[PDB]
Amino acid sequence: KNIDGYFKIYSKHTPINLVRDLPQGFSALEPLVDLPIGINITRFQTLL
Amino acid sequence: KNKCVNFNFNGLTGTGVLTESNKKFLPFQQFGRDIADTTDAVRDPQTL
Ligand SMILES: *[C@@H]1O[C@H](CO)[C@@H](O)[C@H](O)[C@H]1NC(C)=O
Repeated sequence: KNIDGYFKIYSKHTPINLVRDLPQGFSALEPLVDLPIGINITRFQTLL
Repeated sequence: KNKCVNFNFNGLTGTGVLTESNKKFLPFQQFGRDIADTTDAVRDPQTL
């Protein structure tokens, strides 16, 4: 999320045993970085 | 430690008795708060 041009990243890695979808359960995402880029971002894309 | 002192951490000024804590701060976490929005535990800017 980009709040006032600061790129905050919250990340979390958990194991699962499934191939279908997002599992039922609860887990929180610890903050990772702040990138003070100041960029208006409106579209994105992932890279495989 | 164990003495009532005027402590100043990164501008987080106050007065209290700094003791050894058994809280488990996450690596990013810097300081704690009390229900009254007052600091209860801090991370020393020099010694983590
Ligand atoms: C400087 O701060 C770092 C932060 O962890 C600490 O490891 C180091 O011992 C400090 N050195 C001096 C000379 O204050």
